[PDB]
Amino acid sequence: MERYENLFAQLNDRREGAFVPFVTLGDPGIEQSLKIIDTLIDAGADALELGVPFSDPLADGPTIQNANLRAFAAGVTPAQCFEMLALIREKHPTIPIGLLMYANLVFNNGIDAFYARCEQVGVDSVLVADVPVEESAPFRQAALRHNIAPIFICPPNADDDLLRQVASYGRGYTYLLSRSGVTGAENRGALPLHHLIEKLKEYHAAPALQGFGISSPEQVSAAVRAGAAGAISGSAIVKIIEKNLASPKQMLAELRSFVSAMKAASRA
Amino acid sequence: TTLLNPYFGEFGGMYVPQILMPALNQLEEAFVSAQKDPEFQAQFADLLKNYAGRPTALTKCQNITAGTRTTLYLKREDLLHGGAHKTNQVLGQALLAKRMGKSEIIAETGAGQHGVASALASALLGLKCRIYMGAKDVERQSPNVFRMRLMGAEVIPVHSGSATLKDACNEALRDWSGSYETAHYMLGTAAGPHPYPTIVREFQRMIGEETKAQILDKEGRLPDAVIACVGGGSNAIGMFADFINDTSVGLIGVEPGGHGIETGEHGAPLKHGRVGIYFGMKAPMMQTADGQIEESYSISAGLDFPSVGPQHAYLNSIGRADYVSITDDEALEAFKTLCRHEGIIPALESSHALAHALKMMREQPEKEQLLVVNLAGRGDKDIFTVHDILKARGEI
Ligand SMILES: Cc1ncc(COP(=O)(O)O)c(/C=N/[C@@H](CO)C(=O)O)c1O
Ligand SMILES: O=P(O)(O)OCCNS(=O)(=O)c1ccc(OC(F)(F)F)cc1
Ligand SMILES: [Cl-]
Ligand SMILES: [Cl-]
Ligand SMILES: [Cl-]
Ligand SMILES: [Cl-]
Ligand SMILES: [Cl-]
Ligand SMILES: [Cl-]
Ligand SMILES: [Cl-]
Ligand SMILES: [Cl-]
Ligand SMILES: [Cl-]
Ligand SMILES: [Cs+]
Ligand SMILES: [Cs+]
Repeated sequence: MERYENLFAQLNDRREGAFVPFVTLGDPGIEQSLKIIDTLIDAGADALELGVPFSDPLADGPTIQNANLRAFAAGVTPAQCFEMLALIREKHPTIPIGLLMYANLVFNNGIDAFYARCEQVGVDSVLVADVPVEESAPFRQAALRHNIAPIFICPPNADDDLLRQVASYGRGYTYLLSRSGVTGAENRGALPLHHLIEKLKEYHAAPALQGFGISSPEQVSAAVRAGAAGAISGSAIVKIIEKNLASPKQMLAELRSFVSAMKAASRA
Repeated sequence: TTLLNPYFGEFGGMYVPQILMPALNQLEEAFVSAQKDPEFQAQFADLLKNYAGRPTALTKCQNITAGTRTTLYLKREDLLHGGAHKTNQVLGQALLAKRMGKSEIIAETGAGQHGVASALASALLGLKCRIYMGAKDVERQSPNVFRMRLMGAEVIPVHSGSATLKDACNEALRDWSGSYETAHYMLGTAAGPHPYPTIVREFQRMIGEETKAQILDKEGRLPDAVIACVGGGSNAIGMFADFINDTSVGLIGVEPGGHGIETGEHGAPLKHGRVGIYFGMKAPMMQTADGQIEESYSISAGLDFPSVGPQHAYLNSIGRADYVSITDDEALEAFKTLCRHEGIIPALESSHALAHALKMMREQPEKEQLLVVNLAGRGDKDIFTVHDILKARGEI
């Protein structure tokens, strides 16, 4: 399919950035996770990034470590996550769905088979957090054979060769990393990224989404102003889940308010 | 792009977040440079000799082989400063950190031996050391934690995941991913992303080099086999390296069999796990059917790494090295035997290697064989564990 291509073209027509939340599938349980995701969409999410619970999420800070742990406490497995993904797609025809994976979950039962299952359930992209461009070949090849966009990371300290590699090999979107370190709302990016954004465009890269430490409307607007196609926010969303575990009602209300405000910040 | 092959056959690689690739490239370059630098080599040799106490003895153990045609030597890494082989490579890695202009050290530890080694090297060389340790390990290793703290290191309990060594490994990499400009990650075994399997081997290879010289002097020939326990693989690859091209010399690695392979409660992924991708490498793993990483189990705290170094998986695949397992009970019999018959208290980790050598001897007592066991650590740390087992048995 062309879900990212179609989304970015439509957003371009509206002079609009994309707002893309991340959550962990099955946090804090399958049924509540499904409701969380539908709320994110209803409140204005343009695309989703969805994590499969993994034992060793070594690119994630404590907020998302804890989301993984909550999903495990609820007995969530990769198989159940794929059931969830199938249902999410069955409800929502056009929203791009990206997975955040770790390599072992992709390799476990065969790389090709992993991407074939993604295609079957209607996933649009896969980002494997612990696979750098240098190791990407079997992942990106399997992705493209199954109509899945392989998402590459452009770090702030990217050299020209890396920019050219990410631009060439990637599809869907280019992940524009805000800063070094791991996921977390408590650490805001401190580097201007407009030069990287400009070079990616020169090299015909997939449109850039800025991610890591995005927790506020002003950061969404800043990403758009810098030339990015949009912004991803994970920890700030997951914090709302964590804060409101005892009140599913208040949780959904606060998620809606937050997503609405963040999406508003993307608009022309 | 790298200077050296990051793989041993299909095993190894550099499976880290993109943000960490410059750190790995920098470390590889610094290592390759250091290996050609006579000043670096002289500084490393000076520390190994005058601080750590190299060379280590090669002890002939006559009582335990009496009446058989086995001749058994122990390579005495138990006598190194710190009480285990871990000291050798931390001194080299500390010098690499300095070479790169870094003044902070990050390390992971399970049993606490690597943490202690990292702390002592950091104290000596004026580096600020922070050590990640799973909270469950912190609770059960209060002596080692206190040793690390006495030597000025910060010990940071890790509560995520299973709160054990794999979780400490993750936390070290998380830290490094945001601190590599100022801090070096002093990884504690011959595993992880390239270039660590290579660096750790080269900074432990004096074990095998000395053993070769010592056995030639004493016996006038190479050993029939050298035998070492395998957690992550550092002591074993240190013993094996200099003998790899001596194809008559057997290389035997002993993984922990725990309660028995059949029980699933073991730490023997090379022979009884499944290849996965984790901790920056493609290697045999302890893992669930759906690919979640699992803990290793052993009576011995230090054989807890839930994977194995990629060079071991490679040497196995081509048939150069052979890997076996030894159960908790076998390791315990070997521990008691060495204490009573040689007056040496061995680490429970290397008691696995000794147990396998004793099996080689006892199974075929009229087979002429010259064996070396790598005694990678002393067992003072283990007398409480052993006491408690013997008491529960009604042996005492
Ligand atoms: C006394 C001793 N012998 C063998 C090994 C096994 O390690 P290799 O296979 O030689 O790398 C260890 C390991 N210890 C680690 C993991 O807990 C640690 O201290 O952090 C050990 O402490
Ligand atoms: O808002 P934050 O700071 O929590 O960041 C959101 C992160 N969620 S994600 O799926 O985009 C994401 C993307 C990349 C990650 O690691 C990698 F860069 F190494 F690949 C980890 C998570
Ligand atoms: Cl596989
Ligand atoms: Cl799967
Ligand atoms: Cl601003
Ligand atoms: Cl705006
Ligand atoms: Cl090469
Ligand atoms: Cl390869
Ligand atoms: Cl032989
Ligand atoms: Cl053989
Ligand atoms: Cl014989
Ligand atoms: Cs003998
Ligand atoms: Cs092992």
